[PDB]
Amino acid sequence: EQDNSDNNTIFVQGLGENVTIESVADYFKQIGIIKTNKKTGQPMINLYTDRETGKLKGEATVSFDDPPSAKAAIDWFDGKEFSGNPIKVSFATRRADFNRGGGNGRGG
Repeated sequence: EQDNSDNNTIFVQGLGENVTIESVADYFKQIGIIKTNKKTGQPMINLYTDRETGKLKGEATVSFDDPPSAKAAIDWFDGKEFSGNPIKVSFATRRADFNRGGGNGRGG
């Protein structure tokens, strides 16, 4: 964020009732260092869990202490498996409107 395309922050999708911080920190600590927190002194990852049923969603973003390390990870994981399931590691894509439709896009 704030003028940065190599955002160490990555995006992991495809967990499955296993999207945890330590789980991601445990398996995503070989390629590089995970964004450790100053409160718990441990890696920091954003995960989406359910509150109505009390389960997980299966999607979470992992923060990295080294921007270049995030890319190197994507080069490897980008379609890896989480305890059996498949995942998709990215370079923290942008979330917003205006995509493939508007001013540009032509091509005929």
